[PDB]
Amino acid sequence: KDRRLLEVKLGELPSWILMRDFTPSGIAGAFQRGYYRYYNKYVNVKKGSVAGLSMVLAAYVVFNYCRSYKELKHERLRKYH
Amino acid sequence: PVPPLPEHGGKVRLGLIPEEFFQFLYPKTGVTGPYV
Amino acid sequence: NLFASFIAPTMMGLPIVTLIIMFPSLLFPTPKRLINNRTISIQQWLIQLTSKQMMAIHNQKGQTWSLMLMSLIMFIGSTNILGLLPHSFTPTTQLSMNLGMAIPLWSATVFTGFRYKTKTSLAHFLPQGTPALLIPMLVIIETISLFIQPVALAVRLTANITAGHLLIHLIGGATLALLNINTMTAFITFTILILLTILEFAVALIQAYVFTLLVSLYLHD
Amino acid sequence: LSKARIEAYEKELEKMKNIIPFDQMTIEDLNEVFPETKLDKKKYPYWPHR
Amino acid sequence: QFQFTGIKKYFNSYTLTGRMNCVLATYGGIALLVLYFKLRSK
Amino acid sequence: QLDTSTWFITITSMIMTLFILFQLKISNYSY
Amino acid sequence: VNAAVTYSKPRLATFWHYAKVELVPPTPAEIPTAIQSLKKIVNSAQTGSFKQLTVKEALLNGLVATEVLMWFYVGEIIARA
Amino acid sequence: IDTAAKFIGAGAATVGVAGSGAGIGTVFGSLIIGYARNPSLKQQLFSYAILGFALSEAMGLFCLMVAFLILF
Amino acid sequence: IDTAAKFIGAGAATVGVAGSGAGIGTVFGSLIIGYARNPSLKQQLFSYAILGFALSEAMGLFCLMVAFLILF
Repeated sequence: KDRRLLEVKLGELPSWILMRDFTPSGIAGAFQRGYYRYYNKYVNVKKGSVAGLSMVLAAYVVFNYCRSYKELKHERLRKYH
Repeated sequence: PVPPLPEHGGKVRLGLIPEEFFQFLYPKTGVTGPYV
Repeated sequence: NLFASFIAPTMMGLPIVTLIIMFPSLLFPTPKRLINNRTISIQQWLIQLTSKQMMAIHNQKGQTWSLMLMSLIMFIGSTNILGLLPHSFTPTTQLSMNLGMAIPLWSATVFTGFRYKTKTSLAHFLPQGTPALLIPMLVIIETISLFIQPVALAVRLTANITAGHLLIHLIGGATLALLNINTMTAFITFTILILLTILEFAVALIQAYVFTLLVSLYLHD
Repeated sequence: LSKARIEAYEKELEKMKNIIPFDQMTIEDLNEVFPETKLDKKKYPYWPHR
Repeated sequence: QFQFTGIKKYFNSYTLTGRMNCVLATYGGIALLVLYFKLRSK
Repeated sequence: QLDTSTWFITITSMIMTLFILFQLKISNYSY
Repeated sequence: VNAAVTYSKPRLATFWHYAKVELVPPTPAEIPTAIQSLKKIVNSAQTGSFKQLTVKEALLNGLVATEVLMWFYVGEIIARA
Repeated sequence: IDTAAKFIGAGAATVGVAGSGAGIGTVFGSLIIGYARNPSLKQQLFSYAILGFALSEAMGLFCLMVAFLILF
Repeated sequence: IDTAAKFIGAGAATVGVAGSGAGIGTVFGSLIIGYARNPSLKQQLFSYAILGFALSEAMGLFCLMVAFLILF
């Protein structure tokens, strides 16, 4: 049904696909929800910690590593097999 | 008239991994499961 | 090899230089309440502290430029610091945007000076006071000195960051090679020592870049 | 006249006594309660009279 | 939409002089044309 | 390496971000 | 030394009881229990299967399966020397 | 043919660091004498010294970039 | 060979930029000691310093421009 995807039944996945309407909310709506879900939970408190930014920085680092794989494995490989 | 903010957010182990992942695998993996 | 990160405008099926350059803005939440959390109070305190130290010279017209200068300094400073990450791509490395930054503001200042104070703006070429009888010689000196400002203002930024990254990469390669032959932690010590200077060398460049433009604007205002 | 002025002052004091604890306050409501900054110094990012 | 009115005063008031990006555009176009000619020469 | 004559996109994106995003967020400040 | 007292002694007392209970070769008496669990798997495999269950349970099963996958990788390193 | 010329050109170009060394030596040397004038304001003079050293380093660092350019 | 000559000439041309570092170091070194003597005239001192730094950069960039022109 309209419940969260982590709560929908396994056999109800095609049913929830029909319920996926308005979940993107023109794509941008889902991003609008997702930004505030994290921001209002780990940042917008009376007193936060360094954990607010470290997740984003680590995600940025891993995303950057994903791009350059082509060149690295191209020749930087040490051994064979 | 914005309501007051909560005093705390969430608890994170090692400063990078939240506690919810540890709680999720606790019944099956155990206390020391996910580190392995 | 070495010149791989620089000549790599965010390699992908579709270029994503826009995404890379617009990312830093997602770190400055806008205030929405009288009393806010800790992460934005420090930001606004820093902005207040920096504002009162630089824009406290211009009389009335230069106070209008305050927002532009603060935005510029924050943008360049945020772009430079984010580049220290292991596999980042600093947009300030490219000469294109450095050339697209200097010319507009310099032109704005130079033909703002002529519009309102043409008599005095024309006089600044000749140095104040009597310079003996060498007038024609120095008249051609300061006018050619005028045109070099944007070129240097862009080239120093384009050069220093690349030099720093080259040094870091070469020292890393050196400390990797010497693992096989003998044992020397002096190289990693050099790396960790140099990293402090490279970390604190960006903000000085931001400050110098902004301050030179502040001085240039104040001359014709 | 004095009694009218006294009643007005009593009303104003009652208004002043009832006040939000400033944690839920926004910037506009503080302008409502007390006079504060304005937008007379146009084309400014601070509007402080410098 | 609802963002033009936010900084409309700035745009029509003080950035009139700074709005002269024509020099940069002409320089970039000339440089690109020269580079294209050199590449076509081969 | 830095001169490959593909300078249009970077200039356009820098102008957009600098002259829209940062000024609008920085305007909503008090002192 | 003192850090060894505060960790390795808890490694041999706290971590020892944490792990040795859950990390030890099993008694042969549980083999019929595992076979009965295999029968549990088969019953759903023939019919029912997902039976419109929660996604979270499937995620738990997959995560434990991946943990099991890792040991085979460890064995290759052991044999490589 | 060209390898030797490029290598010797790089080796000759790398001698531009002397000016920066002399400049940074001069600035820090002036700072200690200036501080000794009055122990107050030490942070201000220190800020001036740091600015001067950074400026000299920027003015002298782009010499090695030409060497790396000729090398590759 | 002619290209090799251009490369070696460009490499040897850049060595003249070392003068900028020494001049920059000297001008800034004077500002700190002078300010320390008379902490009243900050504005004129800084204006003169900026003028000196602007004028002193011309020669080194001129030599670098000559090297760039001769190489290409």
